[PDB]
Amino acid sequence: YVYQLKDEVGELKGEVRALKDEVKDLK
Amino acid sequence: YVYQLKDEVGELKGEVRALKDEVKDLK
Amino acid sequence: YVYQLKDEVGELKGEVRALKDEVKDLK
Repeated sequence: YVYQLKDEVGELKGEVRALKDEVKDLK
Repeated sequence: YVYQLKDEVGELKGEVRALKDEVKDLK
Repeated sequence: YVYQLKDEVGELKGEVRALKDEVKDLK
């Protein structure tokens, strides 16, 4: 329940860093 | 405090899946 | 461990609101 969200927040976190990166190129 | 972040991580999580999707079309 | 993810979920959360915003202009 805490670990679950733990590693989870670790993936949306990466996923997001990516989005910021690729979209930023798109501009 | 844990539930709060719980359903919260459930929305940024979806929101993100969307962004990945729409932006990916943008490329 | 809970606080850590706490403020963390607070940043991906903002970061994401931004992405939704800027990408949405991109369309």
